Amino acid sequence: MQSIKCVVVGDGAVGKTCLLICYTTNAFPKEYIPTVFDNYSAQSAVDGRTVNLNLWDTAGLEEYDRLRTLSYPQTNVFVICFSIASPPSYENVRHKWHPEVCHHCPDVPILLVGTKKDLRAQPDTLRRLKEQGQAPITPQQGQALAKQIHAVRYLECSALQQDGVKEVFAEAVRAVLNPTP
Amino acid sequence: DQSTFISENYLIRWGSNGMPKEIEKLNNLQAVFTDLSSMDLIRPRVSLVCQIVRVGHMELKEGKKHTCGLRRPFGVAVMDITDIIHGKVDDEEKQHFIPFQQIAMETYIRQRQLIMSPLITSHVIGENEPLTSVLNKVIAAKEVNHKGQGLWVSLKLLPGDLTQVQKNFSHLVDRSTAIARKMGFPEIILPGDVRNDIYVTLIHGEFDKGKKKTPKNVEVTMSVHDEEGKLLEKAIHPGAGYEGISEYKSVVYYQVKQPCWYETVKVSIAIEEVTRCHIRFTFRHRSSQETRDKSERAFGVAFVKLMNPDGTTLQDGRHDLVVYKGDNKKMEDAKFYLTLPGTKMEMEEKELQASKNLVTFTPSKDSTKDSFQIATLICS
Ligand SMILES: Nc1nc2c(ncn2[C@@H]2O[C@H](COP(=O)(O)OP(=O)(O)OP(=O)(O)O)[C@@H](O)[C@H]2O)c(=O)[nH]1
Ligand SMILES: [Mg+2]
Repeated sequence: MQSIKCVVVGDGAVGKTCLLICYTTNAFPKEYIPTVFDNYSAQSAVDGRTVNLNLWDTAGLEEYDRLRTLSYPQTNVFVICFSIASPPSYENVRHKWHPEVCHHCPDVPILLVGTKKDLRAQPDTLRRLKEQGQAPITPQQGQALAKQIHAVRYLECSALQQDGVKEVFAEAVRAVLNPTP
Repeated sequence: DQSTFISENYLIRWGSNGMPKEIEKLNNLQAVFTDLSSMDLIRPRVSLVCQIVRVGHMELKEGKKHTCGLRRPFGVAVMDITDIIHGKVDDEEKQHFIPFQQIAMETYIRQRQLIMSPLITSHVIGENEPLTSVLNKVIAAKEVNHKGQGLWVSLKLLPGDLTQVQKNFSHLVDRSTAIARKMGFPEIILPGDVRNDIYVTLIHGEFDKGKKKTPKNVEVTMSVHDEEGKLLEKAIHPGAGYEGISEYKSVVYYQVKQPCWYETVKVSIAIEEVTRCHIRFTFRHRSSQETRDKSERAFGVAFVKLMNPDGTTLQDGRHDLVVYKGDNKKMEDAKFYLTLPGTKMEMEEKELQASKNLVTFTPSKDSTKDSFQIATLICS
């Protein structure tokens, strides 16, 4: 048994806790989860190797940043969840999320997760974002984030469809088990 | 339910950037569909059907320009409004997004993986499909793979004619507001309902491929003249909510055997003068070259009139049109083609009167195996 502190970071209303509750507890949170932060534990396998995950559901608020930055130490992989429905969450990942996780953990591997890849094609999300003057995060856009901020991989998840959830966290683990070059 | 058109094509100029080519109307992007009546309230399925015909060049293909302003197919948008013609959905608020379907240009994802046994051949139909078939397909289906690619409309039904609405509810509709009438006649004809809306519906047109193995890129560009080959401006109204044009342009079905248009244009001329005029057509091969786009002549040309020479205006219904070729000095001379046959029906009656009275009647084969179709609706 080998544990990885995978502090899942990411904005509010973008899908950290949705991805986690779909992962650790296997449920899609109906409403925006009021998050301070949590501790979970599951049993997952990574490319044929089973691993232990002691996980952290940190807050996306600007308020309890001191507590979330207390969570960043001991972290071995940073899961940054930003809404594809809200690419301003992608911009926040570019400005604060990745920079703060790196200021608290330099060179500690970071997974990049595009939450709600199922909405890149859903009419409501596209129409809302076009009315907001932005487009849902294309895999090239998240991949540009990943190359720019040295994310080990840019994944996408849809907690509504349970898409990529276990895949997201196995990749988070193998960001550490197999360090990316 | 009647498989046919109802209201005239409300016409919006749209910009190159997915934007209103006329931004001044961005608030007044409005149409009021007239004449709605008992059958109209009980018409089982009526749908406001929007299309975009991409003005500019032939294709968004990098390497070649095209003569700017080339009306090219780009798809259809449809929803039935029978619920709302019942009046149920009653809000000025409801800005209905309209999921638009571009005719199926699916050549991006299905091509990257076909390996280890290639035995498949096909043509290019991403727009070449008949607009009849696109129409009926969007009729039967119930989803659009638009992915946001659609347009927003706020809709309601208002009782009263142009007047009553424009008085009790002119807040929605000013005198600069665009108007589209349901194409036809009412259940109540007031003596003096003086209209002149001649909706010319382009149903299709057959054209043989010719010398070039590409079916010559038909652009029926028809000009309305007097009885002396004098073109007149605005005579062909392309669509509702916008003023007419001197000469009308057809969608250049890119190398298509039997293009199907479904287009409609209003005609409205001085009702006393319209009697003694005519029209002429041009069928050019529109190749991918600008200089060749202009230098190519209308390999086929055609010309039609307004009244039957007895004085009766051309009757409603479908009236076929031959694509005539060769010497168009025969067919562009102020009056000489008016002496000449110009459409199917008058040609076969000329051949019949030759059969009974053979007076030097040898039809020219330039009246060749290309033709054209128009159905006339005349709300004068
Ligand atoms: N449709 C859809 N919505 C999602 C998905 N994931 C998250 N959401 C939405 O995001 C909202 C908030 O969930 P999270 O993204 O987990 O919130 P968070 O990232 O944990 O941020 P905090 O809880 O504030 O710390 C939910 O109410 C969902 O509506 C998804 O995969 N699909
Ligand atoms: Mg959270």
